[PDB]
Amino acid sequence: RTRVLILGVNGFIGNHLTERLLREDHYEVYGLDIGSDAISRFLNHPHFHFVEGDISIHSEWIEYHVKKCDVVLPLVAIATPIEYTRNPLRVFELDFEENLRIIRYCVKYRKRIIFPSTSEVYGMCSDKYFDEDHSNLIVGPVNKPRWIYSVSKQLLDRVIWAYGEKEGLQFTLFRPFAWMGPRLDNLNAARIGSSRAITQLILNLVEGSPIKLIDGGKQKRCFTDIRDGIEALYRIIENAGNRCDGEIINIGNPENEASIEELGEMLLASFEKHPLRHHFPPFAGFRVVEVEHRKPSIRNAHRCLDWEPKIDMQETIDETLDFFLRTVDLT
Repeated sequence: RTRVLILGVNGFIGNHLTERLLREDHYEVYGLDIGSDAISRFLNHPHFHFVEGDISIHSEWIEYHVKKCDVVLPLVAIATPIEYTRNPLRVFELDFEENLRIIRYCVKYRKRIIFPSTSEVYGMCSDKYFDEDHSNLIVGPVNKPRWIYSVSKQLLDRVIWAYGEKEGLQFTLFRPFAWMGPRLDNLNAARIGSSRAITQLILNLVEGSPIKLIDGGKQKRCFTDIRDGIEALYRIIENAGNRCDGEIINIGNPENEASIEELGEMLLASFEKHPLRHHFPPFAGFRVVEVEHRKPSIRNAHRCLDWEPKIDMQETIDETLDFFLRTVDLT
């Protein structure tokens, strides 16, 4: 059966993908991370194997598991916007340099790599819907250091493309658009997964801090239920008819567009109607402080995966906030 190597498994994507792969009885999951508290349920599973590892510290030990497995998913990256400008060099060394090693491990041993690109790769693209194959990528001048993350992830996509064009590297690049659901990542976790903006809103509700609406909270974002997201990711792993080879696939729900303002009001509404609301501080209000599109084209997901998002916003909003409130440490 197929050996799947998940680097950075102790988190949002690693938990949901491991559960999906383990449901089918033809996958061997090798989850690599420095901890396992977020995937404690799978350690006893006969087809899950935890690997102690850190892609910054380990080289030989990561190379061995790339050769040992069949498909690799490198999910380790600092994907939190405040860190792009605060620690730009650490963001660059981890997200780019360390992952380039794993990429090159995959071409060396002729393994298939399913690499998480970012939706920030489109930047300030003028298209209403972001096309993986046609949309232009627009960023600001280099004196605006916010873009160091978007430009770094883009160069990694191009280097993967070059290895596929020139060294026969089998790859699929997927770009998640605001994934949310049970088991969100930590706000400062160096694991690619849950939409950092929406978990910050829920943290505002849980902690009793106001919801900061940067310049109005009008910039809109298209969020996706992890049930819909992990389903498309699982089908990329399946690679039916090899239709995903060399492809770039957005994985988002373009019918779930909402501004940061509308997100807060939506989460707040579900917040008040929740049975556990009394355990949390009163709502602190919306504060105005000092990229606006981010709608994905999902034709590539239609073509390569026969995938269409099915869950409705209200279901996704209620379930993400519900799971959060019951698993919050009150003591």
